[PDB]
Amino acid sequence: HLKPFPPEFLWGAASAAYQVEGAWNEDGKGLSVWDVFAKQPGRTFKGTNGDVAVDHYHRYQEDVALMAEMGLKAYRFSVSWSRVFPDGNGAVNEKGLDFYDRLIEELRNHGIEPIVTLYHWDVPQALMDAYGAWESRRIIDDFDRYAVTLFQRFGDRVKYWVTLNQQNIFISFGYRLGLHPPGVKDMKRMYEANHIANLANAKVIQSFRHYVPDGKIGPSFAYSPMYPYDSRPENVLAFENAEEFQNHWWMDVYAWGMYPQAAWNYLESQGLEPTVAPGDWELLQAAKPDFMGVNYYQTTTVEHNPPDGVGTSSGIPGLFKTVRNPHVDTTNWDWAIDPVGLRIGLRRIANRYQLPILITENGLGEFDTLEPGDIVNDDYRIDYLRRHVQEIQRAITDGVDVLGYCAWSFTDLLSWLNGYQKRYGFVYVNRDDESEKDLRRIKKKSFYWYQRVIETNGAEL
Amino acid sequence: RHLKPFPPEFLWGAASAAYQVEGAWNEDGKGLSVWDVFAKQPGRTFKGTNGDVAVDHYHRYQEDVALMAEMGLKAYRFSVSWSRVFPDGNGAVNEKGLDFYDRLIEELRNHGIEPIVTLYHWDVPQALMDAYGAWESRRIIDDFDRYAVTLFQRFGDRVKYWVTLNQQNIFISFGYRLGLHPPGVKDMKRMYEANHIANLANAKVIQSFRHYVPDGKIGPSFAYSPMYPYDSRPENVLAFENAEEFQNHWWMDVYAWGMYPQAAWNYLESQGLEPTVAPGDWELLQAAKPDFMGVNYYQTTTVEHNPPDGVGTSSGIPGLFKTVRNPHVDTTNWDWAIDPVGLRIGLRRIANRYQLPILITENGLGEFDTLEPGDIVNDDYRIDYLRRHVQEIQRAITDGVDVLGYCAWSFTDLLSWLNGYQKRYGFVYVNRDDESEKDLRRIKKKSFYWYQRVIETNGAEL
Ligand SMILES: O=P(O)(O)OC[C@H]1O[C@@H](O[C@H]2[C@H](O)[C@@H](O)[C@H](O)O[C@@H]2CO)[C@H](O)[C@@H](O)[C@@H]1O
Ligand SMILES: O=P(O)(O)OC[C@H]1O[C@@H](O)[C@H](O)[C@@H](O)[C@@H]1O
Repeated sequence: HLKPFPPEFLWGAASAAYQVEGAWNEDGKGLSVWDVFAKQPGRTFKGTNGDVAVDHYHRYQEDVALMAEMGLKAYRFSVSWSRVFPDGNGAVNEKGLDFYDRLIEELRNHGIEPIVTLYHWDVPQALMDAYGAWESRRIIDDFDRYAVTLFQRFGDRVKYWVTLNQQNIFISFGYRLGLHPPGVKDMKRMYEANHIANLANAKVIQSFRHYVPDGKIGPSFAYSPMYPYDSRPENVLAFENAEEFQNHWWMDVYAWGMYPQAAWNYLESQGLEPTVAPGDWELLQAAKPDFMGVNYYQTTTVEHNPPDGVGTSSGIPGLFKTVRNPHVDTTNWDWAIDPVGLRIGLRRIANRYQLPILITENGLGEFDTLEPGDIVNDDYRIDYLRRHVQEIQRAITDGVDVLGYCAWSFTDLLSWLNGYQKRYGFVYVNRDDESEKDLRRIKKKSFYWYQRVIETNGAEL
Repeated sequence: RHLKPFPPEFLWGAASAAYQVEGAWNEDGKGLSVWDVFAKQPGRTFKGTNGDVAVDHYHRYQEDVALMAEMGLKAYRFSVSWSRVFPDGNGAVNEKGLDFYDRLIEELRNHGIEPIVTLYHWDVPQALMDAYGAWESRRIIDDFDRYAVTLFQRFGDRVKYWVTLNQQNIFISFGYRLGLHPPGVKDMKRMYEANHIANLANAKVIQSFRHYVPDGKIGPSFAYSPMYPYDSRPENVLAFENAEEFQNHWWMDVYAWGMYPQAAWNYLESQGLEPTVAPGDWELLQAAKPDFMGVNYYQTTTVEHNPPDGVGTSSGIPGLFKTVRNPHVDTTNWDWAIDPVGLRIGLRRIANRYQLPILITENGLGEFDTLEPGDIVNDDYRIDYLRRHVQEIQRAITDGVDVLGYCAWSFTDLLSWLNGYQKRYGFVYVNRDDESEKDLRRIKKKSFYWYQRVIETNGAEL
C-alpha cells in the first residue's frame, strides 16, 4: 500500500526572476549578465528578452491571488541580485529589497510559504566587468554579502532557502558549451568557475546558520540520473563513470565537501582540475545542507566510449557516451519522459547522502492553444505532472524524505533562449514572441487539477 | 592511457580457511566447532566429507609454507580456528592452540611472507551454540571480543593486517535464511537479529584493535556480487537500485558508516523483520571505522523488475528485484559468471561510495583438475581467469582505487563446505578425493608457476 503524502508536504510551483519579472531597468535595478547577453542579436529566438517578460514585477498581486485560489502551499522564486545590489557590491538598493518584501508579505498574507532562491544565473554585469564574476574568488565574499542581506531582511518570514539553482547548468552552459553568459567554451575555465561557485555555496550556508538558525537551506542540482544501456560490463562501467562525472561531481561536494576521486584523477590527467587554496576543503566540508534541491526533467542512458570515440551522442572518450534510451517516451520536443527516473534519482540521493529532498522544478513545456472563452485544455500537462507525482509517492513509500514538489512553472514565462511558445505554466499568459498583447492571466485546466491535488494532499491525482 | 604499476608494497597473496585446510579436528585440546558437528549430520555434505582431516595443513604447514616461499608469496591470508584457542568459546585459553598459530606465523615471517590473520571464518565453537545460540545472543559480542583481543595481544607485534568477519553475509544468510550452513535455520527474523549482533561484534573488535594494535590495519571482508540492471528500462534500473542496496549496502554501509540503508530498513520494518536495536548500538557501529574493506569476489549479478506476485534459475524478492542471466558475460561450468570487468566495477563502487582502500581477500576459479602422468596439472583455465582479474585490478588502481593486495583463492586445494573436494581451487594440487585422503601429497599446478612470475615481475607479466 502506498503511503500518503506527509501532512505538511509543500505542494509548490516555481519561477525565476529573469523569466517572469520584467521591470529590467526600474527602481534602480542594475544590469544583469542576462540583460546584456539576451540583447546580443541572434542569441535568443526572435530577439525575445527579459525587459518585460510576463511583467510579474508589476502584476505580482494578481499572480499571488491566483496562487491563493489554487491553494498553493509554497511558491519558489528567485531574487534578482541586480535589484538588490545594482553594482553587485557597494550600495544596497532599498527599492529593490522592497519589491521582494512586498512579494513575501503578499504570500504570507495568503498563507503561502515563500521559498527564496538566492541565485538563478543573473549575476550583476558590473561584477563580470570588474573581475569576471564566477571566475574570481572575489565573488565568494560578494555573493555572501548579498545572501546575508537577504537573510537579515527576510529570515524572520522565510524558512526555506535555495542557494545556487542548477550550478551545473549555469557553469557548464556558460563556460563549456558557450550557450549562456559569459559565452565561453573552455573546460579549464569551467572547472575553475565551478570550484569558486562551490566555495560561494558553502560560505553562504555557513552564514545562514548564524542569521536563520531555524531555517532550512540547500543547493538545487539539475539531476539527470544516469542509466547503463544494458548489462554489458563495459556499459555498466560507463554508467559508473557518467554518474560520478555528471552527478556526484556536484552532489558529493554539496553533501560531503569532497570531489569524487576517479573523476578528479581524470581531470588532473587532462590538466583540468581546479586550483585549490588552503582552507577550501575545510570550508566545503563544514557547510552541510538541510536538503538537496532537485530540478528534474529526464534521465540519460550511456554506453562504452573507446578512447578515440565521441566527445546526437555526447560524452568523454574513454569514459562514456550518451545513447538514446529506447525504453522511455518523449515529449514533442524530444525530451525524454521518465517519471520512474525521478523515483530513481530520489532513491539515489537518499541512499548516498541520507538527505531530505525538495523537488524544486519539474514540469512539461508544450504549445498551449487558447480557445474561445479563455479556455486552455492542457491534459498533456496533467498527464505528465500526475505521473511524476505518482512516482514521488512511491519514493516516499520507499522511505525517501521528500519535503515538497515545485511544479515548473506557476505562470508561463520567458525561456532563456527560446521565447515564449513552449509554455510551462498552470496559468497561461496572453503574450507571444512578437507582442505583449494584454499580458492577461488565464487559468489552464491543469490549474484546477493541481488545486484538487493540494486539497486532497495528493490522494486524488 | 598509461596504466599505473602495482604499488611497491602490493600484497600479492593467496588464502585459505581453517576448517577447509587444517584437519586435526580433535587434537591438542581443540573443541568442537559448529562445523565439526554440522558436517557429520547425515546428508549435509557431499559423500559425507568433513573437516576431520581436510588436507592436513595442521601437520603439514611447514611444507605448505615452503611452497609459498618457492612461489614468492608476499602475503598469506588464513583464518584462526576459535575452537583451538577457546575450546568452549569462552573460559580457559588453550595454549597449544595459540602455539600452532604462533608456529605458523613464525614460519611465514621466517620466509618473508606477511601473515593476514582472519579472525572468523564460520567456525564458532559449538559450546557457544549450545549455551546461548551463538550469533543470536548479544553474549557473543564480549566472547568474540575476548577471543580477538587474545589474538591481538599474542600476535599484534608480528601481524599488521587483520580481517574480522569473513563473508558475514554468507554465514548469516546460509545459516539463518537458507538453512544450508549451521545452525540450519530458515527464519528471516532470526537472520536479521543474528546479523545485527554480528555487526556489533565486528565494531567491538575494531574498537579493541585500536587499543592493542595501534599500527595495524583491520577490516571486515564482504562477499560482494556487484549488481547490474538488465537494461535501461526504468523499472530494471530501479530493480538494480533495490538489489545493490538490499544485497550489498545492507552490509557495507554498516561497515563503513555504521548505518543501515533506509529503503531496505523500511522494507524489513514493513515485514516485521528489522532487528532489535539497543541503546548504544548506533554509537558503537558508527565509532568503529575500518582501515579497508575486504572483498571476496567471484561474479556480478544482473537483475530485473520483479512484480509483488513474482519470483521469491531466478531468485529474488517480490516487489524488489529478481536475478536474470546476463547475456553479455561468459559462465563457468557451474553457471557462475566470469566477469573480470565486474571486479573493477565493484572496486570503483567501494572507492566512490566509501573512499576506503580495498584488500581483495578472495578471488579464484574452481574446476575439476586432472592429474596427468608425471604429476602435471595443466590448469590454463585457472591462469586465464586469474590473469583477466589481475588486469582489471590494475585498471582500477589506474582509475584511482587504493587496492592493498590480492589474495588468490586458494593456495592449496581444500575441502569445500558442502561439495567435497573435486572442484579444486588451489595453485597446489592435493592428492586426495572424496573417498579417501590418499597420501595428501602436494603437487604444483601450472598456475603456481604463472603466479610466481606475476609476483616476480610485480604484475608486468600476466
Ligand atoms: O523553454 P525551455 O528551453 O524548455 O527551458 C525550460 C527550463 O529549462 C530549465 O533548465 C533545463 C534546460 O532548459 C536544459 O537545456 C537543460 O539540459 O536541463 C535544464 C534542467 O532544468 C530551466 O531551469 C528553466 O529556467 C527553464 O524554464
Ligand atoms: O567449492 P565451492 O562450493 O565453489 O566453494 C568455493 C568457495 O566459496 C566461497 O564463497 C567461500 O568463501 C570459500 O570458503 C569456498 O571455498
